[PDB]
Amino acid sequence: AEERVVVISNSSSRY
Amino acid sequence: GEYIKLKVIGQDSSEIHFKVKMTTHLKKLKESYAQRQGVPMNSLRFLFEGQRIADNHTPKELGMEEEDVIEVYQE
Repeated sequence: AEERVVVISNSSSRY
Repeated sequence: GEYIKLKVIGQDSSEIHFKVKMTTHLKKLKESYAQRQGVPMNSLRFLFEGQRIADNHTPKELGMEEEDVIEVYQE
């Protein structure tokens, strides 16, 4: 397996 | 602040690493891990030093540091 690193990071609305 | 990198170990000894901030709610890590394993989040339990990680636990609350390990077991 290769290394796996995951990064955990209204007026325009039209609905 | 800075990201810390946590190692999440599966029942099969596979690893997915996650970068989280000290104030990140670890539900976000659980969701991403379950998504990548293709299973419902509620089918898994996530342990730090054998203790259950809550949705709203943060690394700061748990005293986590760079390269700490999370273990995943079936619920």
